[PDB]
Amino acid sequence: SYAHLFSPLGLITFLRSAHVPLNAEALKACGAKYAFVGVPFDEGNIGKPGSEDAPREFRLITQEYFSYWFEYNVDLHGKAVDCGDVSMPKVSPEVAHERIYRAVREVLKSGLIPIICGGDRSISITAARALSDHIGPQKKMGYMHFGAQLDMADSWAGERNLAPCAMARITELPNLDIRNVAHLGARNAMNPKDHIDLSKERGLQYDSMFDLFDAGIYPLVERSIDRVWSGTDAQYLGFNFNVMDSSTAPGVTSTEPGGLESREMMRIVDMIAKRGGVSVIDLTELCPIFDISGTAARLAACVIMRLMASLAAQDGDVIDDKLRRT
Amino acid sequence: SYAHLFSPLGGDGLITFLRSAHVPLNAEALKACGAKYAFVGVPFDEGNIGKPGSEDAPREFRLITQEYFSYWFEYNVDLHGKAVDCGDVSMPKVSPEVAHERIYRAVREVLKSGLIPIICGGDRSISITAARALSDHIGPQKKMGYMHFGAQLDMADSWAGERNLAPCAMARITELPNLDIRNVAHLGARNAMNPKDHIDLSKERGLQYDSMFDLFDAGIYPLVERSIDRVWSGTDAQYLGFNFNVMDSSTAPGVTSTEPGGLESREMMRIVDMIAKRGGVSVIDLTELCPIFDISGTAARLAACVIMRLMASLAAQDGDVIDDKLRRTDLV
Amino acid sequence: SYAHLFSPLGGDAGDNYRAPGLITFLRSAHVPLNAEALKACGAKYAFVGVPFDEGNIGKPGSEDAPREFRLITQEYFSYWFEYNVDLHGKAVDCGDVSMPKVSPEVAHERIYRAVREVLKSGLIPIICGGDRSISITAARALSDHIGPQKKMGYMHFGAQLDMADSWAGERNLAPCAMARITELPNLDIRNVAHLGARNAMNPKDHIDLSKERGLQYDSMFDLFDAGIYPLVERSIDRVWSGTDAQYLGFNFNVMDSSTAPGVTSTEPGGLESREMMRIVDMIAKRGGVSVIDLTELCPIFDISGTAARLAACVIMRLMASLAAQDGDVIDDKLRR
Amino acid sequence: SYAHLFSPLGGDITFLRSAHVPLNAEALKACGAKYAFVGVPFDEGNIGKPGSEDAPREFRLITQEYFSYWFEYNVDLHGKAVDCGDSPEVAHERIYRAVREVLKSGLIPIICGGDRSISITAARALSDHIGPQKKMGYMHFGAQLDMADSWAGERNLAPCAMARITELPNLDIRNVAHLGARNAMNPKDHIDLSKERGLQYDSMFDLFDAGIYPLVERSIDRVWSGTDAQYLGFNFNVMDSSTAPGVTSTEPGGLESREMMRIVDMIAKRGGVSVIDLTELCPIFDISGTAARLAACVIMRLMASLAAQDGDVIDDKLRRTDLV
Amino acid sequence: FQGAMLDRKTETAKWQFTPHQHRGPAEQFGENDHIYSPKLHNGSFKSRGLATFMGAPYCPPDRHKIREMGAKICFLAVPWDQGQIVRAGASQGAAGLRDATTQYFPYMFEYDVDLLSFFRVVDCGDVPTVPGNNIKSQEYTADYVTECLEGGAKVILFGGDHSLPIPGAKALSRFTGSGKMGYLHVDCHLDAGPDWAGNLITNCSGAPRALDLPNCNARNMAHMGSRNSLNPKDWWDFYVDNEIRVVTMPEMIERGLEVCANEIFERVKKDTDSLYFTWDTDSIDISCMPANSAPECYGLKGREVIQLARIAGRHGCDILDIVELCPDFDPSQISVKMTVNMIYHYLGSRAQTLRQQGKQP
Amino acid sequence: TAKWQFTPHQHRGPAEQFGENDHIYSPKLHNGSFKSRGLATFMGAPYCPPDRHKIREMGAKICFLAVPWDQGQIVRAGASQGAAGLRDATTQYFPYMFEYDVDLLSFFRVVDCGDVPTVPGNNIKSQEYTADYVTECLEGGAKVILFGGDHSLPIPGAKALSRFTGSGKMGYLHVDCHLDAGPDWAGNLITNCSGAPRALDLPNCNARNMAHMGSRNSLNPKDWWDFYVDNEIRVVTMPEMIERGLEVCANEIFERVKKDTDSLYFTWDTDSIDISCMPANSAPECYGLKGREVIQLARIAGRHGCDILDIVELCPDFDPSQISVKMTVNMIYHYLGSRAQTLRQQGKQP
Ligand SMILES: [Ca+2]
Ligand code: NI
Ligand code: NI
Ligand code: NI
Ligand code: NI
Repeated sequence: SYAHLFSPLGLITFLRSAHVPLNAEALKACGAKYAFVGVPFDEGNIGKPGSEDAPREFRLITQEYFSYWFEYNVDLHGKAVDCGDVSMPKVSPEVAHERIYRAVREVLKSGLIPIICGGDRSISITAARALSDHIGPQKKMGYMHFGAQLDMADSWAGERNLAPCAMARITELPNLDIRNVAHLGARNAMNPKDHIDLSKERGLQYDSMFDLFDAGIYPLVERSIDRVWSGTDAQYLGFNFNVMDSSTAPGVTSTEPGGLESREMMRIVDMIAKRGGVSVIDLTELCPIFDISGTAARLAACVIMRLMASLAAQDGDVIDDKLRRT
Repeated sequence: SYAHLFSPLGGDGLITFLRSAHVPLNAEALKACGAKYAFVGVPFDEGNIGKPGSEDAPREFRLITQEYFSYWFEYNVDLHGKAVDCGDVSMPKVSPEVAHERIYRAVREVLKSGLIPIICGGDRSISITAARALSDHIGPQKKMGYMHFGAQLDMADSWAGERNLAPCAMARITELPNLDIRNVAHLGARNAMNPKDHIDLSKERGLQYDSMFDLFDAGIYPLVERSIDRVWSGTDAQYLGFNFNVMDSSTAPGVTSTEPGGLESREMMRIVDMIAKRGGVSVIDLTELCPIFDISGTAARLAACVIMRLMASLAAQDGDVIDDKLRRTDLV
Repeated sequence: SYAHLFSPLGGDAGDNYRAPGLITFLRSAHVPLNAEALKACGAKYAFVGVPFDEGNIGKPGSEDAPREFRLITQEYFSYWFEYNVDLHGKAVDCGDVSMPKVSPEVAHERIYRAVREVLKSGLIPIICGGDRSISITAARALSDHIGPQKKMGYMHFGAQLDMADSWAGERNLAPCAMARITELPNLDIRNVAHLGARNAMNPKDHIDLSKERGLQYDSMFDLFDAGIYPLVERSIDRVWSGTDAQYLGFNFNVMDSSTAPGVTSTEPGGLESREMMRIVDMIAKRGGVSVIDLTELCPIFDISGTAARLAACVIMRLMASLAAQDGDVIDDKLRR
Repeated sequence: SYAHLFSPLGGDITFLRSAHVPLNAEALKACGAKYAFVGVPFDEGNIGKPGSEDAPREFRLITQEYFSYWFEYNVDLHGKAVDCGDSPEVAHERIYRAVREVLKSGLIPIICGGDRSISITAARALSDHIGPQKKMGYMHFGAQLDMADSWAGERNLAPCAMARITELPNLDIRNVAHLGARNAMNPKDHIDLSKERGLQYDSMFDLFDAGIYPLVERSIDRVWSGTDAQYLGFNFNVMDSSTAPGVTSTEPGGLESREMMRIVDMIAKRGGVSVIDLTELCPIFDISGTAARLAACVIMRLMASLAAQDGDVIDDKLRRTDLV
Repeated sequence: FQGAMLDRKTETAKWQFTPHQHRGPAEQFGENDHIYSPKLHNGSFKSRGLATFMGAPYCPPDRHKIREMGAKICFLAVPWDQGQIVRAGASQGAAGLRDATTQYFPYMFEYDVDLLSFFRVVDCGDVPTVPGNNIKSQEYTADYVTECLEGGAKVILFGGDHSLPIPGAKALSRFTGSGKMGYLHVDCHLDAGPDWAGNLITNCSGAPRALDLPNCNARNMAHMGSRNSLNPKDWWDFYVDNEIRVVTMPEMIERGLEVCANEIFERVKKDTDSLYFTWDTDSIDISCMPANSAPECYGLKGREVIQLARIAGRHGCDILDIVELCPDFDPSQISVKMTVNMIYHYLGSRAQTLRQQGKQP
Repeated sequence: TAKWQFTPHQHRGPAEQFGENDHIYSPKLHNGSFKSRGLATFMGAPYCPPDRHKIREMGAKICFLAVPWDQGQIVRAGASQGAAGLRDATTQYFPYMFEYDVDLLSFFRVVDCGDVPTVPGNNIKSQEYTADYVTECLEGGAKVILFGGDHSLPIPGAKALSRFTGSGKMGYLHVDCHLDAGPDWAGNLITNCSGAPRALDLPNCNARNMAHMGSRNSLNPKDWWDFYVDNEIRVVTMPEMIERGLEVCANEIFERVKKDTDSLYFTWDTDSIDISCMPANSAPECYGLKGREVIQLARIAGRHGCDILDIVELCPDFDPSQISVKMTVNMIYHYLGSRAQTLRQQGKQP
């Protein structure tokens, strides 16, 4: 019952959790708070290939961990379920995105928090739209994304829903006020001038990595947290782990030097969790073929699990300190 | 001869730690050889419940140390002749009780000589036997200190019905009769490989471990200095052990169980100088290196630099420096 | 003692501690590079590592071949049931030749003296290289060792002719190797064989020079047309008949890329593993060889050690096949 | 539904994506399948490099890269198999009963992963299942004889397998075949013991000299003629290293892939087999899944070839334009 | 009119290359230096520098520029790998291919041919892609291939995925006009899905799309190399229903490569004016070609790949395409260098045949 | 007569783009080379032969020149593959840097001058080629980015800058985990561990304008340290950089090496960078610069400016990721971005 908290007496799923189908009734009844949804889709990727294999590698990494986090006095066992991968045809991106949209809507309908582990960054477009529709036109949405790239291409090669377009599409959602949008970590030269122009035209208040360094990081992060969470009914949190310094995130689609180090992101996770809630969590652009001994996948897995544990600690959902190995 | 300090001149095999001489594992031979440290390889992994690989760590560690000179310009110290290599303890492969006995005799024999064993292991359970050997070596009238770096507390009273596997190490080590808990330091614990009974047992015994969170919040060095003082003040012997998963995964991938959010290499180097300021240590171990997972030998290279810098910094603190007026033109 | 022929007995103790040792060819004993200590050790072969790659005009990596080659050979038992031969004690390892970096003239002299010393002992040097140019020096050492009144034979397996009279203006780089070796004064071109040449790393001047000198190389296309073994047998006969010493050299890019991926310059459409094994047996029927070399193994390109393992089996089966031909077999009646 | 035979139409983890049926003899007999895949991730008999522990999982995943339809045979493997995938002492007894229960159902167990010592227990379970009044045959492919009477003082490790399997009372030595032995992983006591017992092994050298197939044909006949049940085991280090890197102990100078496929058809001519095993796959050493892909294609081709031999083919007139 | 204002009709292209690449003070200038050991330096045998395919001149894919250079072979990379039903990766093939040509001379002693000057090879660069848009990316490929054909050259097309023969054969069919076109498909996989999840133009439909062309007839089509069960029934039904000859790998092995290949080349060329030859790398055994999206055992061996390339060269084709190479899956060079030799032996055998007939390319 | 011409987003043919500034914007007709590198030069810049007359006709103010020579190397080969990894890594970026608002390509009229040829086995002749080639870039009126190859590169590199500086004075900055100051290595004066003594030998390079930054650990024989003590050349070890702060240290050092000089040679070994960020080295080392510090040092260098920047010892075959090659791209890009931002602030041209 609680034996998994202690030293042992002697499908591939996220955290070795149970599989529940993508069905709202089964999800509400299963008792979990999060629903892991794999999206092995990479046909919005304009860069090097590889992110299609991220959901499997991410899952395999998470099966190595215990569920109890002594730093938070929190047990993750039973807090998540795994709904498998969204079923999507190849060479038909429109249908694939509709499948993603219906999968995210079904999770949101159940009341659980989807954890969307992607192939490419364009899946965030559809996931964010699904949340925007889920809460409806009478609600306010917030959106915070971590990444080295603004992804503010109004169009790219004449197309409108590729990975470098994601933020340009997401900031057009009707119940997402731009003042409730945060983007943290932009740096280096994979940011063409029209992305900056479009950001200025729309009032996108991105926190560049340089901006973050100058402020000591955390005071500026706290201010953007406040913009995303104050006065909004739902919050979307997304990660491209090329926001991290290349040394701790080599296995990503477009790795970037001069970013966040692991202890800094762990602090940011705790700052986010103080708001006591999040509506969707995504992670995209992990690229196992470029990884170094699974370093990027393991960093990603550690951030997601600490985020779950930190939210539970904030909610008071900790375990009884009096439990003993019995 | 001083030619090993300098670039080779023109016209001019054994795999050992720092290209140092081999001396048999014999107390009499070790005392007479003149070294201060005796490196002992212990390729034993049958206390390991995680991914395999630490069995090959001693050889890869030895090979990495041969990429470096013995001279440390930062300290004006020459490590040449300061260590010797005693080879490996013979691992019979199916008698953990017997293997630990051979390890116990090996450490007692090195300690009897007065040299400092540098014990390079397979899995962390090797520390149980080495720490017991030191405790028995100093006897019940002496005080022992103990410091370990690692992401895991290893405070399982029992694990899968066993009492001496790697996750049980600290639970056994803190039972030693001449190791007061106030002289015990554990630095770096973090993340989810620390079940509740490891924390419950640590609280029951008063183990004031310095978690990674504790370290970061204190700026690292002020808290490390306090734990150094607890381990070295008033003790007759000190045991220093490393699991290099104390380091951030980015800088030590080749370890048995890598963990994000750990020490930077520059932080471990300063800590090494802080330890060396106390001017002595009785036993040094490093366990859980896992070369099959390493990239460009990163973890092995980091471990070698930490250990050799410790030797160099101890020599500098001791004033055991070389004649800095020496020049390469003196060889000709 | 013969327990090494049989399944390990296990349950054995008393070793207590293992002295630090050296990674050695075939887990064999280390003997210094000294002719008398070599003559007295009882072995027939002396493995010599040559981690030298400053004659390489292609992708880097062969510097690490001697280490990876040795490590592969340490996985195998010494008894070969196909030949009833025990390789234990038949070889020793002399370590690597000591060579300075960025000083190829000195490096080659160190190689020359090393091969001369092993030959002086009467043992067969097995020279595991970095790059192909080390064969120039090794073959010259054999030519000097036998002297001007004796006849030398030379056979090389490789995808490349290496008949550059000069390359980038230089005369002793890897692609020049055969052009230098075919200049040796006691090596008649009629006693020279080169087998396996194929594909486009063979510029026209290598072909012109070969024709100018009468080098009858057996191209891979020639071998296929002949069913391979009939043509190999004739070149074996040219190299061994009427010669006092024979030099046998391998660039394992002679092998099909599928079975030698980890080489400096891998080549499709070559020999398969079972074919090289028959060729090895054909060679051993001549009952002797003076020098064996292998160069241009490239571990950074290998796939699960495939090329290094192929080379190891070729070399060990050659020793085993020579021993069987010599009658140096094991007593069948030996039991555990 | 037959839709699985064709390219998916627009709109809209087990071996071969087959259904799971519990490891229970009655449930297996009623499910309608002919094979029961059993993963056995056991590596406590392995004396070499580790990795065979993960073989059952990677084998399953590789088979999901293929369709169930074999155009070379007009055979559909869909529904012919189901998946039953799962302290050395009790584990071997658990393996024994797992094989006994599948055999009790009448299905053909396909025993995957783990080190070669598992064949000892599966062969013992089959020998007990048929009883003392029937004759058993055994065929194994591998580079190693595994004829150690004992190894490091043990008697049930991987190098002891053939010494144990050939002691079964209903295994006449003339009904035993071992194909592919070569190179130096064969100590003399393994050869001497083979001579003592009359093990008529076909070394790789013997196979090449005979053109392979004439010799394979004779050993097949020795295993299948006059026997009531036949056990077939694969260590894919029988294959040339170039085509099977991801194995425990790879060896150069072995069978090409095209030669094995032809051998598979030769075995399939006999119209039946009692147990199929594969051991010593080692995925951590694999590149592009080469060993796992070869193993998958051999086992599935054997199933497809057996179905074609039995006449168990599909209606070749079915077309994709029939799906509703 | 933007086209006219931007183009330079009166600036003529020159076919010019430096033997062994490097210019500057140590540039070599000998007319034939590229077929001999390098003289002043190492060329690009160790360090790739700015290498084109074979070191050939770059020529923009422009019919007038190609004809001005007199190029008779265009190398054109088509890295598009998002018409792919298996997995991405073939977008990296062309870079590994070009880099691997630095490991060779453009001279083949097995045929005594200088490939570069015999054909006046040019490297036409890469076809651009529109990510996520298979339809538009294939429209680009056909228009680029059309420029090479209209420039008077025969074409080596180097892929990403096997959607390539769809625009490839479309361009050749259009160029062939009222003449007849043959189509040869060499592959482990039958690649004859009528559609894949409703999509007609993925990398599993090259053969049906070719048969749809107005001047490509079933009697001039053929497939070689198939085996194993990544072959849904409808792919095999296509060949049965349309009477298109399939030579499976078991048949090639039993009858002999030379006999089968010569018969097939006679069939696909009988009464045709042109031939499209598409060659998937997974036809090659996985032991020789691990770097593929769908690598397969029971395939061509290394020496047989070169044999088939030679035989193709004896007969000749107007477009040769080679697809699905994924160099990132291979820690060795075996796969990229296999693809170099497919092209080099094809061209070497083609030149030897033309010269033997007293014909020019 | 040479013309400086490039196609935005590389590809010509029917879908070629022609906008004068298209290279700083999201591609319009296609994906450019972000996925498939095609025929990529450094930064997509025009190729220009290392020829003073062509370079000057193009008006190029920055020449990228690869020096892949890796056989003057005392550790292990591999750096001959660096320049290819670098060029390929620049396809992952635009030539526009939003952190500086600079179009690097048109600001400097960057050209790619190809590779310096090598003579395998002949360190003397290969270094002579490097000096001859570097000289053509300098005489063409350009400042130079030299990409190694092993750290023998500053020997011919600084000789060419020294000759070009004539009667003026040259400074020399060496950033490295290793002191690289062997008087000789096994009798050889010009291996990759002698950049600094060979620079001090130059008639117009004085000790007071020389400096070394980044050293630590024990791949540093005593004669390498004795060189700096005996000639009074300031060394700033990595521990000092950490204790005092990179900016303070770097600014002090750039002031020293530039004081009263007419030109500056800046050689930067990638193993100054911590092994966690830079595994692709012949001799990768812990206790080095962190990723954000590398970019900081490149910006600081760009503020002060140098005549030749060289970056050596990158071995991409040792790295399964792109982190090492992309680190070297950012070293160069942030140098140039900061240099351009400074020039534009000063009202000066490159
Ligand atoms: Ca015009
Ligand atoms: Ni295909
Ligand atoms: Ni295919
Ligand atoms: Ni340096
Ligand atoms: Ni350095």
